[PDB]
Amino acid sequence: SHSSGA
Amino acid sequence: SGPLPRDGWLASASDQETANENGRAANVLDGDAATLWHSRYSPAPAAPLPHTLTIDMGVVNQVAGLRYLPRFDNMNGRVGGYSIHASSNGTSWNLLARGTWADNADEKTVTFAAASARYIRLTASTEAGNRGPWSSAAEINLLGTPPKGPGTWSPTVNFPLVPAAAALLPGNRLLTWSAYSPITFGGETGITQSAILDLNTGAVSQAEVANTGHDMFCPGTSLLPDGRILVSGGSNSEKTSLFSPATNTWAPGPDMNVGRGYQSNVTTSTGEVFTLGGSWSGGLGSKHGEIWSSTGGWRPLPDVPVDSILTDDPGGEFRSDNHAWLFSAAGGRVFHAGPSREMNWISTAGTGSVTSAGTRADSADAMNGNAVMYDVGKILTMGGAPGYDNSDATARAYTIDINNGVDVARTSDMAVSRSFANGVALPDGQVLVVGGQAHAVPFTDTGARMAPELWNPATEEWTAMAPMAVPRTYHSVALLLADGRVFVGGGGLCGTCTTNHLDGEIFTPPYLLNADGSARTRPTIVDAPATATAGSKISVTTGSKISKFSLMRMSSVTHTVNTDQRRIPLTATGTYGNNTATLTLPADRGVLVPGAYMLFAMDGNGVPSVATTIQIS
Ligand SMILES: OC[C@H]1O[C@@H](O)[C@H](O)[C@@H](O)[C@H]1O
Ligand SMILES: [Ca+2]
Repeated sequence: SHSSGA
Repeated sequence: SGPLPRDGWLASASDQETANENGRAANVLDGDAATLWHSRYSPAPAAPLPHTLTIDMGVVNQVAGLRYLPRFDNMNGRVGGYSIHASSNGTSWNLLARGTWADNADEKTVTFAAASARYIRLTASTEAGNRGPWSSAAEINLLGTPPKGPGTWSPTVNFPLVPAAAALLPGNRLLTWSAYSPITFGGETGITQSAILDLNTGAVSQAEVANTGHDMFCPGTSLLPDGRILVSGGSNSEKTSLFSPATNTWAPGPDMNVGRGYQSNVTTSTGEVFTLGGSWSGGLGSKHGEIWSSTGGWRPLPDVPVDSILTDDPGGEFRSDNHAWLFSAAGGRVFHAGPSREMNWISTAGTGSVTSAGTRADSADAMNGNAVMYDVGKILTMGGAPGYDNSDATARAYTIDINNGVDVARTSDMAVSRSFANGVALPDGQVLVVGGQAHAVPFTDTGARMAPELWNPATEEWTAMAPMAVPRTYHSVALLLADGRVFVGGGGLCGTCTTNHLDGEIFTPPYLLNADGSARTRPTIVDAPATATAGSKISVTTGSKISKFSLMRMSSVTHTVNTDQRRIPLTATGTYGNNTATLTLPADRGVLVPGAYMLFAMDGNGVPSVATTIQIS
């Protein structure tokens, strides 16, 4: 997966 | 089990938050650990447990497990008690597993006995900390194995551009092109990136075409009697360019009377090229009929007005005149089948004329659907959406018979709805549908349909084929090859976007395979004429006794439009020679439209030979 952040 | 690929998967739910954060079901499929499905909590009252999340896979996979990835930001909505259901048909459901997950941030896994399913439903019964009436998920994966067969796919084939337009050349080569750029478009730069794939060796030659001052993105295409390919309009909306397969180069043609883009071009019984519509470029509206001849260039047909072909597109004439379903018909006429509800007969003599053909039964407008001529005067239409943009696609299919009349009937729905798909007439009379998506948004891969389907006129049923690996939505192409396989490529062409596909794959249809997956022994053509005349008797030698042949006109294709292909089945008469037969070509050039054809021998099991090229005058 990946992440865009919060 | 490894995880299944999720291209084309669509997630829906009982309830979801959108007011206080982005809690859409679709966030479980995007691959981002930061985006969630959250149950609806605002306004009060929050939606109560249980909550459900359903996944439509687009295909009947084998499912053996599920992976749940919780949010990482807090604990709210971590699933505790869970249930897993599966359906193959959508209506009947079956429990495969039921359990509880511990209250932590660890990705959870559940495995069960393999089950055939298109749909998987996760019911959340409890919130693992009983903190509130909430369910949430960052990601959902599924374990198992995809269908193999019927048919088979090649590995992907590298291209140096997104192949967004394509044409079949003799010698088993495929011309493709994009725009001024391999991966984007715009302006009117008068340059087109091209690439020819050699189907024998897998080699690709790349050529920038600048000599004709034409960026040939978004045009009309057709095959001329003499072998050339005429390409008009697009980013340079007034230009005409002709490709010669002898020289493999382009030559400037004369300008159209009005520029156009996203129009439809169709070679007529006389080898002239008729064109109608196309407001994508060159101005909005008034994109009336024209016709090209090699001696006189483009002449206007002011009594062929565009009004007759316009859909009720919400975008107006910018879209509503796009991609008409145009066909050469017996007698030298042109038939308009759609995508508008309204169908027409077009005549090209003089200033031209349009006669209404009545509607296409009860079809809605079918923009970006396909129309395919699978026999003499017989067409199959399928897919499309009432709108070009942000519009629900249909699964409906309608047959149209234009032999001595117009007779429309609704046939079987496809197993999936499609817009942006491609249609391919196959030599056995069946029609392959490839690609598309569930909801038409140009430049997306969301809801891509990954499994082609095959329509058999004999029973009017659709059968799902083994799925492909790359989504093929907007700016994709597919077409028949001379060995009887089908090329599929393209998709995207949107610059810094993440949905460019600079590749293709090649589909081997079921008719070439044994039950065991070994290659079927094929009939062979030993001798045949390289040229012929409409109305001629011709002589063909096969390597075994054959009585059915198919003349399949060669294709050009872009933006879902292919006016070139058509199947003309011929019955062989036996002669005195060793598996040598007579075929009689139809005399009517409205039906036997002049141009390059692939001649196929059809064996008694309906396995086809490799075709040979015959140029018909
Ligand atoms: O009140 C319900 C909401 O509570 C917030 O704290 C949380 O960040 C949201 O994802 C949702 O759980
Ligand atoms: Ca996510």
